Amino acid sequence: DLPPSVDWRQKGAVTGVKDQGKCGSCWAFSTVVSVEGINAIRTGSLVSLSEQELIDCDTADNDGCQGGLMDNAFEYIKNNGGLITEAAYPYRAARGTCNVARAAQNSPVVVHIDGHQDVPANSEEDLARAVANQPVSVAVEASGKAFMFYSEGVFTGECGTELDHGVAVVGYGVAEDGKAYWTVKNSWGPSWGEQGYIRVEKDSGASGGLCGIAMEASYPVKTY
Repeated sequence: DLPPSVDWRQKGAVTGVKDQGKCGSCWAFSTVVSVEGINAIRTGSLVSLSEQELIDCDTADNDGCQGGLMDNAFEYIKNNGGLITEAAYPYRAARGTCNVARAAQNSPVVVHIDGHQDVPANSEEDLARAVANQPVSVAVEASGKAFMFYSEGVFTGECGTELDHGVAVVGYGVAEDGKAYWTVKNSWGPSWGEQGYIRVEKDSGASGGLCGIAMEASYPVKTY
């Protein structure tokens, strides 16, 4: 049965909040949250990974600062020997030549994944049980005024489903007023929302989840 509450931050499986800056690299940050998460859960070691590697090297279908998809990124990580650490390949907020090879010369630490799994489309229920096991990458509509200027509390709307931003759900719970919510780690810096996080109403009336949060969710698989 599903736990009534989940917070991977408290379990040491979530790194600090970052700021993607002007670069449209939300997809890379979302991907990293999920990979950092499953690696911590499987090894007990929380390591900060390189969103920059995805931006520079995962170029087959993803398009650097112009956008991308988390599932395409998971595939890249699976087929290209994992993801290197942040320290080895720091974020530049701009796309540059893929240089992880020489970067790994002096900094070899990487995290591997076996692949990824998609949460059945529009299922907040399936999303809940995926979250109960690990952080999950999701897409939402974040261009709306309400979302953009959110500061605190359980975000109830207003927002549609014009998916344009990739983030990650690191947990879920119920507010004191009885409202269920998803704990979403954003990449707009720690001064936005609740220390960089936004609690999006969970199990709302919206078929695919508020802001379309359950429309295109996926997570990485890792075992050993």
